[PDB]
Amino acid sequence: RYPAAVDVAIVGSGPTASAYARILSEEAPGATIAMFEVGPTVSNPPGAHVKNIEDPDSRSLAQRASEGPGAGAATVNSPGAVKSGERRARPGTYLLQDGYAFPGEDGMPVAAMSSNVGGMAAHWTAACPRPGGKERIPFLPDLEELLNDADRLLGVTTHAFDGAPFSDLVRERLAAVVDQGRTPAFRVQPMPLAVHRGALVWSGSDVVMGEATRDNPQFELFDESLVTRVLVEDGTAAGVEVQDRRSGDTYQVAARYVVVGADALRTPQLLWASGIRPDALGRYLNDQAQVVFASRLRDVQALSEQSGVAWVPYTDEAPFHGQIMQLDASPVPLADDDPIVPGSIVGLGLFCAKDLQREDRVAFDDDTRDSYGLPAMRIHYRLTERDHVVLDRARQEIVRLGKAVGEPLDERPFVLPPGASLHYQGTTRMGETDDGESVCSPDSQVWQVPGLFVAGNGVIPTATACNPTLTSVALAVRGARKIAEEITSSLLMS
Ligand SMILES: Cc1cc2nc3c(=O)[nH]c(=O)nc-3n(C[C@H](O)[C@H](O)[C@H](O)COP(=O)(O)OP(=O)(O)OC[C@H]3O[C@@H](n4cnc5c(N)ncnc54)[C@H](O)[C@@H]3O)c2cc1C
Repeated sequence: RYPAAVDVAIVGSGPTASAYARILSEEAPGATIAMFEVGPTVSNPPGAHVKNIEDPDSRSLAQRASEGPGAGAATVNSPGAVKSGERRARPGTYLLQDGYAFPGEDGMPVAAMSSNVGGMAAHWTAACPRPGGKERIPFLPDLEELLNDADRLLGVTTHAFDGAPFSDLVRERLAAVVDQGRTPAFRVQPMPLAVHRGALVWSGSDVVMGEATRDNPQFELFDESLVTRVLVEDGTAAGVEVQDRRSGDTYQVAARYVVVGADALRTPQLLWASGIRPDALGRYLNDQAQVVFASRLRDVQALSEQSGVAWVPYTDEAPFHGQIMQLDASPVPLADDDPIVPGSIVGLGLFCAKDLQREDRVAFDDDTRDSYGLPAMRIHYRLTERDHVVLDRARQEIVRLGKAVGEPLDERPFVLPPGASLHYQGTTRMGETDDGESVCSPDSQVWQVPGLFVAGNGVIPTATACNPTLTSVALAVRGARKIAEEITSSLLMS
């Protein structure tokens, strides 16, 4: 099934692994690439968003097939289920069965993963804000350029709701309580969204791979392919061990470059199982503390055009990221729509930047194996005093914003359990030097293994509140360009 050797082997098929495939297809066109995804193909073109599947029954099946071992488990698909705090995953995702919490620690009880072609971007709500202040990685002089390139790969736009009736009204009402003393980049503005188009549809990994990857004769995608090991020969990346889930057969695929984009929890898991264990691996894990709310606007009368998505930017002084959105553009069900006046109800979400700690980590136990046969995950996570103060300010701020747009549907703001944001950073984080605090270089290349590159939210080292996918793709673009420059300028061959 698999080639004996390739130039680049890519683990996973989410937007960050898809970014490597795209830039390598554009900038190193002759290079052979094999992408391996453990989950099945659930959409067309491969990795497309499940919400673009018109048939609801076929859409439910695509979501169920994405839930790995939690396929036959009850999910959270209503605002009542979110507020009930039941330890369930949202459709298209699955939770850990054990090792999510430990005594004297908060853990991440609702830490979720997706197993399908396209990763979580086959199920996401495409908010693509830019980082600001201390969120920006300071040692990347080209950060702005890479963020603009990430906008290109995701097809990001801030004008999809320029025809929506309530988008300008929500924006101007939030601006009255947010904008005072802020420079233009930190004022209330439309959220940049990864939305395609024939009505406005969500963008998945299919948009990031694009026609450049799909028309590349040298690229091949293998679904139902579990990468169990990253192979190392002479201290450099040598290939991948891959279990063909359609037969149980385990193969070895040789490669000059190995790119792991397997999400923030499974990327350090695969490195740990391969014997690639630097001291910073899986440490400085950070979730974005999340608070939710809902509000009804004060007026009369697949993706709908109601009020769009408003962005309340993070600042160092007010370290949370806000998003005010129409109910179908929310990462979590927040309210039912108003029957008489539709589009008049908006959801509110605040996400907190974390107080980075070395002891917040994802650890692995070789004595216990998970549903895929890999070392089980142990999550050690705890909110500090500073984290609780910031989360308290976020609960106050979300009420201020909710009252500013209208009449709040709920009396109190609701904090979601740790893991709810689905934005886990820092587990394979980049740094300037190999001091024992970072796993990879500014080009996302693992310090310990030349040729081995990491991808995803785990790469982000800073304390961020904003939705991470756009930044993670921007970092993937820099890593993929280092690979393309090395391949195109090498005297060596395949
Ligand atoms: C409901 C929802 C709403 C969201 N909304 C937003 C939003 O508005 N904005 C935002 O920025 N983020 C949002 N997210 C999060 C976003 O989807 C992720 O940040 C993003 O998908 C991460 O990209 P990734 O490529 O690093 O990893 P993933 O998307 O998680 O993909 C990793 C892939 O690797 C595969 N894989 C893992 N281990 C192996 C292995 N050993 N072998 C082979 N394959 C493997 C997995 O099956 C998976 O498909 C949302 C997510 C959900 C589900």
